[PDB]
Amino acid sequence: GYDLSASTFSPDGRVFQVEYAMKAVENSSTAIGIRCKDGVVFGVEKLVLSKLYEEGSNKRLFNVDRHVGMAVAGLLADARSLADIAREEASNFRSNFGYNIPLKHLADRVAMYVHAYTLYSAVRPFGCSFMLGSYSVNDGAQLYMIDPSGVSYGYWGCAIGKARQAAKTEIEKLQMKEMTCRDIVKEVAKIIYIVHDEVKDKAFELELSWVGELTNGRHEIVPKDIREEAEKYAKESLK
Amino acid sequence: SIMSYNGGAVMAMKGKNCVAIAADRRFGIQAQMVTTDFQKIFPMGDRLYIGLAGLATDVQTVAQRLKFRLNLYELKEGRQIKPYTLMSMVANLLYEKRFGPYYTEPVIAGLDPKTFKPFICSLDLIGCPMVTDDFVVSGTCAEQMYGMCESLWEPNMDPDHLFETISQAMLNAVDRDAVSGMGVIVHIIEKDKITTRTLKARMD
Amino acid sequence: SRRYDSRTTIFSPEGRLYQVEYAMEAIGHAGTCLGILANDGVLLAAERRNIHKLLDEVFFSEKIYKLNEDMACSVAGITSDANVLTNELRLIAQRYLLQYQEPIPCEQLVTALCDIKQAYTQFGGKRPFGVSLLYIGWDKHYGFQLYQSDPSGNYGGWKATCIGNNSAAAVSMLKQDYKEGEMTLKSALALAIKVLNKTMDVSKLSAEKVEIATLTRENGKTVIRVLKQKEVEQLIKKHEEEEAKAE
Amino acid sequence: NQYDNDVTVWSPQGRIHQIEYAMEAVKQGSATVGLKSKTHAVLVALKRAQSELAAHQKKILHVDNHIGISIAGLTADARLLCNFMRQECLDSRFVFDRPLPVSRLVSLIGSKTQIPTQRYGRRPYGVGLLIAGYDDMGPHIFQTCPSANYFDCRAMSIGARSQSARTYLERHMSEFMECNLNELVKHGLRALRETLPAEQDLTTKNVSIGIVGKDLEFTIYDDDDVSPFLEGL
Amino acid sequence: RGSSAGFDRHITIFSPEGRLYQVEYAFKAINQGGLTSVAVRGKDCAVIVTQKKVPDKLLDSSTVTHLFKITENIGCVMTGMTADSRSQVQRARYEAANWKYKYGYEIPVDMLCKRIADISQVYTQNAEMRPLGCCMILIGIDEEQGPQVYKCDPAGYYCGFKATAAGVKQTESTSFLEKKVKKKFDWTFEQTVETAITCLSTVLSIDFKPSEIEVGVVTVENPKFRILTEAEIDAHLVAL
Amino acid sequence: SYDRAITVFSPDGHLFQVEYAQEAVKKGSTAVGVRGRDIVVLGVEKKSVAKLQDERTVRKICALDDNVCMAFAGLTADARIVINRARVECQSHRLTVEDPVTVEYITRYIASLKQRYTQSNGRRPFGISALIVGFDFDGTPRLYQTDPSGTYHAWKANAIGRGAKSVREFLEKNYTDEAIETDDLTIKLVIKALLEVVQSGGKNIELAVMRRDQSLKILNPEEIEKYVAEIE
Amino acid sequence: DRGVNTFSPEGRLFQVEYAIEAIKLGSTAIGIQTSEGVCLAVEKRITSPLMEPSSIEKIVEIDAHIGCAMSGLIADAKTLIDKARVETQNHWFTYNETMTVESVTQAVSNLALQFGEEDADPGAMSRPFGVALLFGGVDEKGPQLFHMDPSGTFVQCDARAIGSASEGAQSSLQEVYHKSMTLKEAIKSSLIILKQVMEEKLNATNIELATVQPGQNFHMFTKEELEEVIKDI
Amino acid sequence: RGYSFSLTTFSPSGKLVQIEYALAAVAGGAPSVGIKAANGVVLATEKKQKSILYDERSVHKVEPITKHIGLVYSGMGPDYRVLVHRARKLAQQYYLVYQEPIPTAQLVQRVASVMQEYTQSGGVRPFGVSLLICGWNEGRPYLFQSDPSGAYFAWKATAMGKNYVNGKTFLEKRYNEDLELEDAIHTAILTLKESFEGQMTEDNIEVGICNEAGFRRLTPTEVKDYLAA
Repeated sequence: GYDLSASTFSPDGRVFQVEYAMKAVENSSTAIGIRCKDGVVFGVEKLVLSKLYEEGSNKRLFNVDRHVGMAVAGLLADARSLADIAREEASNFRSNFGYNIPLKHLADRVAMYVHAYTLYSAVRPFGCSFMLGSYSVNDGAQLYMIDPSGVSYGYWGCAIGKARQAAKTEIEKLQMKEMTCRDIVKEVAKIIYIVHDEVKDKAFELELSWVGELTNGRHEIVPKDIREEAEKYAKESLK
Repeated sequence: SIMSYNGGAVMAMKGKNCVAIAADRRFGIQAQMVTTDFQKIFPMGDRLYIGLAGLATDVQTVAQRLKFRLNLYELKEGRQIKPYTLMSMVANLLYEKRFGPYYTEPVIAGLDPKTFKPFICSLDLIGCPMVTDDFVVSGTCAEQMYGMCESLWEPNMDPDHLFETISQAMLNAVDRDAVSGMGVIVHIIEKDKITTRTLKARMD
Repeated sequence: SRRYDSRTTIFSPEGRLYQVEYAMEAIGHAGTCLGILANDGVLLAAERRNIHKLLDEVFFSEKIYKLNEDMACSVAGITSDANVLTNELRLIAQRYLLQYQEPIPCEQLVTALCDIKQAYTQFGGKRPFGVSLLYIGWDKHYGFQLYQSDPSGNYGGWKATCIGNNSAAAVSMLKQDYKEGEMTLKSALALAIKVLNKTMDVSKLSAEKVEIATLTRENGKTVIRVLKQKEVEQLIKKHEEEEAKAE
Repeated sequence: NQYDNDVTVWSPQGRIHQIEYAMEAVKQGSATVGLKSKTHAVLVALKRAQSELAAHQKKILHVDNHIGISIAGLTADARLLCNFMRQECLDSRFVFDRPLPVSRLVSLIGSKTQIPTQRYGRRPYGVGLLIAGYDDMGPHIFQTCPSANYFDCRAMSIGARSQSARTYLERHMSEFMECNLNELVKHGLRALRETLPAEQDLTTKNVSIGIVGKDLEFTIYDDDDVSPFLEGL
Repeated sequence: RGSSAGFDRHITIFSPEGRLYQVEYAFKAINQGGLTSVAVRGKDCAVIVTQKKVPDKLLDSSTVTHLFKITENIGCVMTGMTADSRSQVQRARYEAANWKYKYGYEIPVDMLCKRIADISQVYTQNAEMRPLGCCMILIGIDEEQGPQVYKCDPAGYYCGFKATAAGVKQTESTSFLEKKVKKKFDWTFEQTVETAITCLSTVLSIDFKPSEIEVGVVTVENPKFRILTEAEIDAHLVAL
Repeated sequence: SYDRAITVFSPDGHLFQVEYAQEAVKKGSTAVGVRGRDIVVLGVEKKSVAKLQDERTVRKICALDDNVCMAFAGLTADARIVINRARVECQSHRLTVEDPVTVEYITRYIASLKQRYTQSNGRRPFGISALIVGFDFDGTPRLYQTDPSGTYHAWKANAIGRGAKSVREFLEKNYTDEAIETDDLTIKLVIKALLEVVQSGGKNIELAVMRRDQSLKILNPEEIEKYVAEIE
Repeated sequence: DRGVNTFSPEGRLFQVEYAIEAIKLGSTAIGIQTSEGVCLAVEKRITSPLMEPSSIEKIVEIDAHIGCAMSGLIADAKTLIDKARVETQNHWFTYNETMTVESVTQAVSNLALQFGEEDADPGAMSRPFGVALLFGGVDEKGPQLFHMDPSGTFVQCDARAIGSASEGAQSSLQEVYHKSMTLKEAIKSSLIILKQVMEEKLNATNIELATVQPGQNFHMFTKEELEEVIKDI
Repeated sequence: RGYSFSLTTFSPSGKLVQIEYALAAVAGGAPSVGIKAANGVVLATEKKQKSILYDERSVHKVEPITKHIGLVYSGMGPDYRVLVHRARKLAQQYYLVYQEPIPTAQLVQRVASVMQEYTQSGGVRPFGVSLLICGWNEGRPYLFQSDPSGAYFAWKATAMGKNYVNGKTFLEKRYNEDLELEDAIHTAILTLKESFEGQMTEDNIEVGICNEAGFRRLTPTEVKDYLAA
């Protein structure tokens, strides 16, 4: 009975309620994010369950500040909760220090909020991983990813979701360090379609959002003129 | 001046191996007396008395708050209190309500319960302790009995000289104060006995 | 968390409080403590437990803990929980004196501790105090009194009672050699040593294994006086010899 | 066995049974149907026969003058959730003097509904809501679940046997955005009728209709008011 | 051997042999990261050396670190659960700044390990919370006492060390490195870095690259905590 | 603050802690109250006298006010909390109404307090029942009974405690207008009901009678043997 | 083993599911709404002959125009029917109008499901209420009658029986009720159905009857008034 | 949010088993010996570190509370320190009120009242620490033991830790009531020798004495002088 609480280690030193909560992320569809020379491009394989949902429901790409975006994967109600936490931390930073929050600090303030629910029996861990991404002129492009345990690492590319391992091999053969943001979007859409299973989970709507030098460091959804010119590019190499 | 509402005058004097404490007996309103038997000297030990002047509601309250804390002390510590330690107990009690103070300036007078070393002390209304070896005064006629005890006090007095000194310094002070008087009670605290004499005073 | 909780303040399906009844058995293996009411006083006769050779003699008693100018107690059970209770009775005894300028009547002091003890058996989810404890005292309204207070929070006034180990055998001996309205103090000291022989399994008494306190009135002032070692050794020898003159 | 009593306990499959059991509470309530055109947003609900003598329920609630909800699940958790929604719509008109947008109300629900799904000794809100609205962005059919995420729907039905309605709605959703008002409501009535036993039909006594529109505040329609809508079905 | 009765398995209450069965599992949680940290103090220096396993090619290796800067003069290395690691670092950084605000001088390594261990004791005595599955090793230069290497653990025990290891190969690298606390002083100068690296190199059998470890130093000539660059580590790794 | 639901429902709709608090009432000493025309008589059954009680302070008939007095059965320590909180409410009611309480008012206060610990967090129910007797300002005698559930009823005669299933079967066949006529014959109706339950017999009961103004007085031990000899 | 706020796998929220089974042990109460008034009739269930039956107050005044009928755990009702009485007086204080029968039922049923054991209040309900309540009165909409199951589900009924014999008296209410019967014919119909379902012999001591007319206020029948009705049955 | 229920409850035999199990934590700890002489109290414990790498001059097991009260433990290291910093705080809260150094009995009554509270408060285990507390007040030496229940006992001499029952029998032979302090330090060291398992040096133990000059623990230069005899 070593797995009913987050305030309980296993006899081999594991907190299973944390490790069960990251099975919930592994049951969610794959969201990837690639840090390049000009910025960060997110991409979510958003599984649309019913035909009755409007195109844009259950949105997985969040704006947590005007320069920071958030791609989530996992239990979506927990993800919208942490998006509000990351918005409050980015708000309180500007109200106390007067400038846009660095992505290093914002990722660490939110990961220590996630970590705070891995310690007690009064709460459960969050059932979501989520990537953060921003661009500054001074700080450059940055991509951090926070696990349900509360650990935050910087990435050149992260691939949370079901096809986590299969998407990491596609990001690893990409050489993102020299490529620009309009070239990464054509590649993120390739990686999303190649890891999507056209047998198990049927319908899916691609969601793409960058933040980079071409937006003067603003995070926004990729426009449909550039989005459709990458979905057409992705199907042409899917053969 | 709110401590002149009820009046009052308490004085404690040190002798050789004995102390004396004395107070007036008048309870009053701004100029009106009600009783001539008001207690202002309270037995805080076997041979250790506190004397309180000032506002008469605080003369009664602080003596009851101190009897509260001292009986807790004497049960828990299993011994009688030393007169220096009662001084710090009163100084904590008066300072704990500093903003909005107890309007009393108490004097304590007693003997060390294992040395018989004489001890007199005086405190301000917010608990600033004054240990002297000559005399301590407190009350409405402070200046009357500062200068009265600056002349009559001699070092190393016998208990009979100490009674004739503190009683000639109380009588000549409260007969020069309007709101103090109606009698003087004197306690001579020695090692073998406590002698208590009320004495003939002017009843005006 | 509901898993880790033990539910200390619930009822048994027979209508019992387990943690109270389990605290009652902590006392039946504690030091034997008895109290006898006389016409001029009440006594306490606690069998001393800490009787090791290398113990010092610091503070006045081992299990008496005088509460007031006019009343003292005596505890048996958890030693540590008794110290928390006896600080609390001294606060209640001095809050009555602060509020009324009269000493606390002895039934009103026992009632107020028994409300604190009952409150840990009904709400809060804590364990009860595993301390049953006797009370001797004087007051204006009924004079000399003797009380007992179980961990349940109920109390009773007694003429002779006993708590601790072998209390049931000690009570039955107090049912027969106690006479109501006829016990002097010196007759009750001899009854205390008589009970502390057939309820202590050792061969005899030595006065390092007992502690006796008497409460009397002397010129309008209650005196509470723990008997010294020679005062009890004379009472042991007055019973160790008189038992030879009865067989 | 031991993973279903608490909401702070994940199962070994990355799954919270106490949340999924509260979603079972809304799949065994009563069928309610919500749908929208390019002009209106219609909530149709079955006022369920508790007995043969009960004025059945009320299952469509006024929230604002531009937002109304429909209830599936525990009715006392619903109006506890609706009194939050009514206060949150009065909060905006007191502060901003404008109608609170429909997508922002449901985002306040899902952040208020997520909080008991993560703390010990608290249960999920065992209620599903279909939310009709008319913001400045048009009509809206937000569905919310006890698993506190929410769904912007073109049309949606929740409750007992509501998959038969979603079977109906997903067939005729291709023509909802070019309907009249009376045509759009009748699609919701034919969807609501699909959730009925074969011995039962849509009377005027067991059907409520809630409509919100451009030049129309949110209105519920009682027993005598659903008779112009049932006149073609 | 070890008895158990009740909820000794789940909350920090006592075993029937009085063991705190739950606190002993947080020490197993330190080995879960798979890493080993070595700390050693010289005569004018104190060095921390830990493994740097960037297992993914896509990690930004500038962020994969276990060395942390608590104050300008106190450095840290962490071993264990990486999220519990970062929480104790922020609590150490916070407790070290209240010292400067309340007392006006820089906190010793003496009293920063003592305060962090007093926090960790509260986790071992309250049932509502687990211990942190991580251990902190702090280094620094005191004014009178010189170089200090102090390690606190999940139990709340914070003793001082001439040389410490932590993590997986902790026993293999304490039994090794206690043999170099033999005849004089483990070469107590700036090449106690070489003592720290060859200790970690032996128990791992790795013979590290320039960027497979990370080294943190303090000195008396430089009391500020510095993280060595990979060009500075390869100046030491090529010397052995 | 210990906030945990102690009294919860069970299958078949039972509150176990309320049912188990009523088993604590049935393990207590038997209390009997009957209601006459201008007299109310409470009597409790002392199980053991032991010749060492100071019996003044284990009396189970208390006095809530000058016009209201109650007798309990069950956990004696739980009663003393209920007796004292009823005495505070009887004084607050003189403060705000300028009238003594009615007997049904303090019965509602005791019952709603007993209901409150069956439904509040972190509390067990009171393990007592309470036979409350009194007189109105009109002079009508009253007799009430509260349960640990918080339910209260008025009674012509009632019995709580151990053996109360047999004492109430006795009183339902012997309570008439003729036995409730004389004030002394009403007192022997409690003593006849108690002696069916006292398994040792004799003068080992306690009994208190309250008539109108010139109020409540508990009867002495030799004043109770005068009635027991008049029923021998 | 499980908390009070725990859903069944069927989504039923266990403690409420068991508080409904507590009502089936309480005595039978009948309400009938006619157009000329409502009537509330309850079995008293006399346990002992020594019990004075004037203290079994299973019908209470809420206001002058609303009376309530209870069944189940009568002690649990006294906190609900006191919150009912204070809410009508707070409505009269603020608005100088009598509160409607629906909104008193709506306010009381908001207290159902307001229980819990995780900081719900410093003093909060540990458990749901083990009562069903039949509110009945005359408002500006006329005579109305409401039911108040412990789930907080409140419903307007034309005729509703609650208690130990409800399933069987609700079968008798559906046969004899019609939408134009008189209050005299409803008082008489509420006693033939109490005759079928009571265990003891039905007299004017073991029943309790009260009506609310549009003209007169709430009133409860006396001993002399009930004797006329029982002879008619 | 913190558990509000007692983790220590009564067993059906009438025992508080979490206290009885915290005594087992004490009886597994390092041996600590206290001896009250006629002019001083000596507190000695086994300060035996696990390896050579541990700095012996870093942490201390004999800790001063005031200038005149020191104490030592057997049991758990970290539970001692939360209890020894509150003891230092209770000693100064007395001194702010009374301006007198706290009596040794009064400090032990305040420390043990804390230790009682974590046997009854919600969501906490007891301390796994016994305390030998020494002090010099009113010309008299004092030695107290504070058990994990919260019970205190004044001892002429006693011992805790591993082999405490064997060690306390050794105290009952070699304890004179009229010893001096310098003759009690040797008999305290010999009790730590009756179960040591090794060769004890100036760094393997820790000695603290309390005479009328106050409390101080002995320097390791001073420990070596007493080990020569």
